[PDB]
Amino acid sequence: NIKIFSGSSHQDLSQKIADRLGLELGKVVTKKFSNQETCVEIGESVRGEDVYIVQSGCGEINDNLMELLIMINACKIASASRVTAVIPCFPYARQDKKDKSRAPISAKLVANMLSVAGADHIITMDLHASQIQGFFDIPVDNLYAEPAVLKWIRENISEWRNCTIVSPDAGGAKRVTSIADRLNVDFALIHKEDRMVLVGDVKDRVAILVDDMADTCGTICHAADKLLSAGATRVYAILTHGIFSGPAISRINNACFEAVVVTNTIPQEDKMKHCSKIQVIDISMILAEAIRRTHNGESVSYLFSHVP
Amino acid sequence: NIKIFSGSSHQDLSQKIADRLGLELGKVVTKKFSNQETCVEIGESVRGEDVYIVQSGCGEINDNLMELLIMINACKIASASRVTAVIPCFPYARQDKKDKSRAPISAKLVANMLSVAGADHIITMDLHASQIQGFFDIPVDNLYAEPAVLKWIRENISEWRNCTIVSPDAGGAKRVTSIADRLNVDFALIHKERDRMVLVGDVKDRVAILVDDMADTCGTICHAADKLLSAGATRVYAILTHGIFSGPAISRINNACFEAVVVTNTIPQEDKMKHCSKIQVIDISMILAEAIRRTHNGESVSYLF
Amino acid sequence: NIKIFSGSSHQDLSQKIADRLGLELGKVVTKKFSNQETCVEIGESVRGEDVYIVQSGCGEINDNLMELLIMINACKIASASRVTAVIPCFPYARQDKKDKSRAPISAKLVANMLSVAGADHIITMDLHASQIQGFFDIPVDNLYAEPAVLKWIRENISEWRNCTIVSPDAGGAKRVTSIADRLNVDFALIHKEDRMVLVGDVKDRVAILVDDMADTCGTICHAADKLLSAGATRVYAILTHGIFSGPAISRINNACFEAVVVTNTIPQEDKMKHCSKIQVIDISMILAEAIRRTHNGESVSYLFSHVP
Amino acid sequence: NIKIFSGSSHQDLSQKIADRLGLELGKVVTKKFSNQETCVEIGESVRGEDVYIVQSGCGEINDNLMELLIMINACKIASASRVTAVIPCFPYARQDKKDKSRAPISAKLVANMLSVAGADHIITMDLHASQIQGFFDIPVDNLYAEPAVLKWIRENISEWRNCTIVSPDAGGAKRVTSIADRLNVDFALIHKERDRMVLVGDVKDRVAILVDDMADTCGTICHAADKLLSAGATRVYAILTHGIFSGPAISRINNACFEAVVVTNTIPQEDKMKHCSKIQVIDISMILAEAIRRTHNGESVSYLF
Amino acid sequence: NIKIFSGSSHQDLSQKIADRLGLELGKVVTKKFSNQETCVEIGESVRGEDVYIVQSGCGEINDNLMELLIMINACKIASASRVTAVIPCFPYARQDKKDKSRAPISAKLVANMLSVAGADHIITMDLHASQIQGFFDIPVDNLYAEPAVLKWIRENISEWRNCTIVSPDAGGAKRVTSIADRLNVDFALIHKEDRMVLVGDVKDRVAILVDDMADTCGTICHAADKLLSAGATRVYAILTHGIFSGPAISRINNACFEAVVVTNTIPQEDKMKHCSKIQVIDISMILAEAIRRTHNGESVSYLFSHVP
Amino acid sequence: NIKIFSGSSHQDLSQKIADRLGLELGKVVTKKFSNQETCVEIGESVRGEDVYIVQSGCGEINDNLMELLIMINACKIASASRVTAVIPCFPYARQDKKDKSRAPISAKLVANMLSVAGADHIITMDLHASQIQGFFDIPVDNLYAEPAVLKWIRENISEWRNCTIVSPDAGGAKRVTSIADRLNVDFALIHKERDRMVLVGDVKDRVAILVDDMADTCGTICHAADKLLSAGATRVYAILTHGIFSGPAISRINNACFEAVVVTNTIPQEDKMKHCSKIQVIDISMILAEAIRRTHNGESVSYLF
Repeated sequence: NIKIFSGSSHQDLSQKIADRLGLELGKVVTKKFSNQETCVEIGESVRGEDVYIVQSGCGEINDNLMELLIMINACKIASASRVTAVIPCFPYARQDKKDKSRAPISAKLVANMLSVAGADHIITMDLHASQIQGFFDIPVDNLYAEPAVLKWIRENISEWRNCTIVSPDAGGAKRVTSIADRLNVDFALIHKEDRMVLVGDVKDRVAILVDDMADTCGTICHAADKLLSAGATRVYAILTHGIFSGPAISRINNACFEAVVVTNTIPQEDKMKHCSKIQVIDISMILAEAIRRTHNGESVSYLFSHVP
Repeated sequence: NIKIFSGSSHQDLSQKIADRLGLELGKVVTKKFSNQETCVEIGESVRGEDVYIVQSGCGEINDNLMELLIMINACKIASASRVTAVIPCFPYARQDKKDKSRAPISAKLVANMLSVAGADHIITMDLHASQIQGFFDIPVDNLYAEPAVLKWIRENISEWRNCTIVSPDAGGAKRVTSIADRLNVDFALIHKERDRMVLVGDVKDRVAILVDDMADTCGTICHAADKLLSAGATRVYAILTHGIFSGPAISRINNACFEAVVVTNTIPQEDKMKHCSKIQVIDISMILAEAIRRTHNGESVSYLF
Repeated sequence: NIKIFSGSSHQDLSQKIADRLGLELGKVVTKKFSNQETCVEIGESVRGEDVYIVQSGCGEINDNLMELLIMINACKIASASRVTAVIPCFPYARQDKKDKSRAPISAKLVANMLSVAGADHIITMDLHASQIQGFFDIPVDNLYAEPAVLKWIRENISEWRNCTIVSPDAGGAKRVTSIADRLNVDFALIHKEDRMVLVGDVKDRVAILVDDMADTCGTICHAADKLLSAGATRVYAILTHGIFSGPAISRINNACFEAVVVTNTIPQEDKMKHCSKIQVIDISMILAEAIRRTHNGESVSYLFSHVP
Repeated sequence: NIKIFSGSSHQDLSQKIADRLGLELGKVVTKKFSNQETCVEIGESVRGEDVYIVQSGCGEINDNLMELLIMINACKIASASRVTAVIPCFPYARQDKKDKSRAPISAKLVANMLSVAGADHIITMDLHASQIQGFFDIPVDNLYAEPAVLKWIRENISEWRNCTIVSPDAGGAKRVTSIADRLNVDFALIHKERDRMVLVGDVKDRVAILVDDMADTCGTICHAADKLLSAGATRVYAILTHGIFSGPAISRINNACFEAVVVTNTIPQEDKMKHCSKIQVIDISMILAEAIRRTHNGESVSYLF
Repeated sequence: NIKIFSGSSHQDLSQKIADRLGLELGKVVTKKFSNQETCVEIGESVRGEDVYIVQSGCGEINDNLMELLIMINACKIASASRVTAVIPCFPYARQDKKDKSRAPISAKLVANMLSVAGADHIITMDLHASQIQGFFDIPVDNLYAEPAVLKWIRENISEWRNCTIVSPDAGGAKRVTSIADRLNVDFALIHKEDRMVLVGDVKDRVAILVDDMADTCGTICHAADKLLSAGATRVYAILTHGIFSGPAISRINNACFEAVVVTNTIPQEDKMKHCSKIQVIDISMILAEAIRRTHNGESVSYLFSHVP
Repeated sequence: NIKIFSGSSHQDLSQKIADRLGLELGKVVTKKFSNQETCVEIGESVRGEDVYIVQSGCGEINDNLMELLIMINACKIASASRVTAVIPCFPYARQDKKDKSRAPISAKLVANMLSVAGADHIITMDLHASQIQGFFDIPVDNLYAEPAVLKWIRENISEWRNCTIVSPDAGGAKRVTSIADRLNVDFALIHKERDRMVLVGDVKDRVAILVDDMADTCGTICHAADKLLSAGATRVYAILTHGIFSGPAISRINNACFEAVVVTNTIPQEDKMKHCSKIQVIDISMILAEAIRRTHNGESVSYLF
């Protein structure tokens, strides 16, 4: 009685997941107006069924978020037994603190919206800040791409046993030290003051910039120069979420990266056509597995240190 | 004590409102990220103030709604005393029932999002359906453009004394009969066979005034006009409180036989009017300004009805 | 594990439903005081069971509503797995807007009361206004009597292919056009200003007044005269909810109706004894079916265009 | 700023309260539909006001509760600043526990209905059980008639100095011992074998004063009186704060040997007193008026205890 | 899919329950800081499982309450299907009214805390005041020790058919009359004014002081003297909850009780070592049974008048 | 209108705050039952007042939290106008994420308990993580000790102009770089191999200032100091905003090479300082007093940041 639906026309990721579960994506009649006012219609009964809605990758974040909330609403009032929002890349995740300003904690607002819309459970990957799980009261499964990253590293970087994992900023210290300790290698950190300061040993070593996401890439691009100027043999950047908006693709093609690796939490096909340094790690099996485990009441923690 | 902020670049309506109240719009820094991720930042203290946020009138409904929600939230966690959302045109108002389908009741979702965002009060105009008020637990003041529309009809159509108020569809019956009744004239309604349109009511040799709460692509209201002409209507006018003139609208009305198309200021019309001469806008900023002033001073708002 | 209970002594409708489900109504010890203070006692365990409570027809709306809420409360604190309020005719449904006055939206208050009492699901028929579903957050199944009305029409009115469906008021335009389009006949509308205005073709045709409910019947009675004065061959009135209070039965016996048809969402037996123009459409099978579908997680939409 | 409205035709208590506060009762149109469907309509603006709704005292508990709820809701969506429900006699207060059965905790249901209706504060008198206060999350002020009862006992029973306060049943023990203690006298309690009544305590050759929070049919309090006589009670009085004298009550007390039956103004007694001479009512309107005035002015209400 | 966990190191009662259910207590990694800041870690998946958490007996009520809430929180966000708080002796139960003072109704606060923590159901024994069930909205099963007390009485007191059940205070009138009527014996009540007044017949009879709990025991000890001074042959005290704090054990050893009986809702082993008048009624089977019934959706009312 | 109450016997901080505001602490009777069952009783009326409850600083975190919750609840059901919890050190702040385990997010539990207890506003200092603010729906003002720490560094360390701010672990990076940046100096971070500690950053021949939001047993900060010395640090200082010096802390710092250990007044330090000479406390009562005064008067609190 499992039912999986896709956000928009970006069946992409959602279709891979459905395939891995031996299912077809459920039918959804969609109509979009001038004003981008989204009207959705669930094309099949979900009464008494375990529903999973996978968010699109359309690019327009507000349209995608509303579409998601609207679909959650529709399934809930259509008597679904349970509705789970599968959100690979959590919207407004970066806006999770006030940081000495009269700003909104939009990530909390989003969590509240998902809650009132009718979400009973959230499945996501690499929340920008683990504390975001505390923005909900409903259970959240925060999947890590770490296992998949450690594996990609050991298989694609010959010098991995002597590389350095580097955080592009101060906040990612924990993330990198965790990966460095697992691989038993060094770590380093970059801190932007407009000037970057690097601490840690990278000389004559392969440097691997690791972060949860990359958007305009101004930061990772500048970190790469800094790393090379410090004596790094070559530089890689591995982000789980590849937003790559604005001049990102332009900055990547010009940067000194050996390669830029990201998962497919966000559609990457079009970006790859204009950027060859980009390589993608498919995380559909991890999302597919978490969904199947959630449905069967089986252990999902198994995926935090294991590549299905 | 009172503070008024505006959403998006849209400030025409917002500025009109602040002026009428003798105030300047609150300062707010708005940076739109990559994927249009909305970033807002209240530029001044609202601690303990009676805050009013006037919704943007900038086409993209989802960006507008998110910015409004984010602004409400920022003010609330900034210890504002009270936050009122002033929403001339309630987003997703049309999606207010299932209509025999597994559809969302999006207008209730929106009501819930505004509530959890921290809105203490809502001020809107001509809700697509009065019942939408019940979608909230917080107070909602639903202002009407009817008085102004009535007044415009009497002062612009010489034959209004014996005109016919026509509803573009079955659902607008209550709206047109309310107006026809106030003016003491005939009403008629059109329905698309479920397609061919059918007309019930007397419009032969008399001015036909199409009335509807809103019109987007204007395909419905335009086709209704033809029917009205074929039915022997002298001239056909069209009055919409919310003019969401998108897509083919801008041209459809020109190519249409409308003697004129009247809409309110609830949504920015300057851009359109340029490419459309027969459009006339009724300014409702004064009505909204008065509602805010009364809401703040605890004065009666019903009088504006 | 389905359990069905009846509101009060009006086992009537609730017993037909239980019979159709092959069940007996659950035991309920009831005690009513002077002040009509209702004390209820569930006479059997409902722990872990799917409960359905059918509202009475006692006539005293406030007593019935409280009794319903009290029973919902009792089952919920008695650990029922789920409690569904089966409310054929929704209380205070007409009070669903302010309509330019400082009035209560009692229909919303009622929905909130049902929610805090512990209702997890609502099953009702022909809500006065579809928007009422939005007064709840829990799922609502709003059954239509339309299929049963269209069927009664085709079977009891010879001239149905040439009749006119008429709305007694402005608000019922949608309802009638929907029925007219399905039958492929005309529609007409009556609007009261103290004077009625009729628009639409009814001359030399059978006119069928269709509405969701009839109370004092002053309106439908006056609409019938109006229709005949306009050249209608004869007039019928089909309401799903037959309140028939005050001088209704007197006004019906004197009116020019060929017949007045209503469903049994409200007990009609006593009214029929004093009014022979009244005929009843039994909707117990529709309620019974919706309940069985809800329980089995099967499609209830099937009943929106199909007579079980 | 302060506004007082009354429920149902009952206005005796409501009018007494408004008078003591130097106010007139708010205007409210009340049309009772067919099946007694309650229709209410606030006749004036309450926007930003401190509204107090005094419950009806008109027998039908469910109609009364619905009218009270509907009134609270109307005021709340009318932007009232605050809504306090003044409920002398809390409906369904007796149904406040399961008592080893699959029964409703109706008093908690009622508390929840009042809350979701929008009540911000409750003012009541002698809750059947103090714990009922915990059924709300909003503030509840539970006034007591004890001081007034005490005062009436001392000024009406010459032998009060050595009288016995008796509880009609096991559950009223705490209530009677509290009074007996204040007056410095004996207490006794009666219990129906679960039936024959048993009496524990000394009442022989002394006035017996039956005390109970409420009495409906008076079958319990009347039988208790006989027992008290058989036990050698000089004379037997009966003091109830809530006199819901329904059914056989009106006559049972007459035919009873009560030297008198004292009740408060929490429920309309004029009608009954007519057919019953030995009934005496303690007016509590002043107590309620003072609670409202203090609630509004932020003054101490506990002093009234 | 039933999972039972214990509050703290006091596996005691919780282990007996688990044994009776044929289960082992679930694994829980616990770490306690200086400040008694409790950090818990569920050592096994509870995803999709029916969870029961039994509160400790550690003695420090606030530490136990927090630990309980924290464990409820952990299981809820760990996706448990349902979480039930099994609380033998409800915390702050006595603080359930204002009683003419500006005091907190802590029992209500506790119920709210248990609710927001994530409790879906409460199982407890002899709530100080039945009204406490109304402090929650989630279902509460309030088990009675009465059946076990009536049984202990008939089996350990030869003169039980001619004894007197006595309430140590005014509030316990109902409790005792209920037990007296079941046994068909007399009842009596004690009321403290600093002076106790007794009403009821105890002369030449065995007096049994019955109450829900005993703490410092100053009250029951003074009631015993009073009873003997009134002509009682001997005195027993049966409390369901034996807090026995402060000088309780000292006051019991000196008092004139034939014996003081309590259930094991609270660990009694250490207290027994210093007090031989104390005897314990094991109520683990009742808690075990209520849990098994709750899980299987079977009747728990069966335990209100029956000793499993 | 404003009332300030204190929790537990702790009143040092509370008294300092009331003094700065020209007020006396509200009266509250506190009886601790048997199993430490917390019993509180507001000794005066708070009806309609702006109540502020300053958390106890008495070691036992669970007793303190319960007393705070019980006090909030008592005031709320006593009709207080508004209840603000002033919590210098947010309990369970460290338990704010699952960290890849089936662990509680205790800090969110606490936030929820405070909310349901009736807290309308929270005032705290240096939340272990800014995100904790999002655990509430009610407003939270997170004050910072940074300005005061900065000021203390400049006025007590002669070599501060070229000192190195060091973080005891990976998680404190953002905190130290923020300070190092304000002072225009170097930062360094230490990490325990997951064990041996690693150090990244330049501390050779220069004063090392260990900065952390809090320190309990001081095992982490003490070991970090050794490392710093071995790395060639001139002298090593330690600055903690919350000094929960429990267990071995009191001695570990003495035996440590700290040139000094600076902590704020958020937790009682008098007792400890006695057995530790190198401890210096920065008083933050003025910062809290100002936050309360501004919160009450609707004045800007952000200025204190």
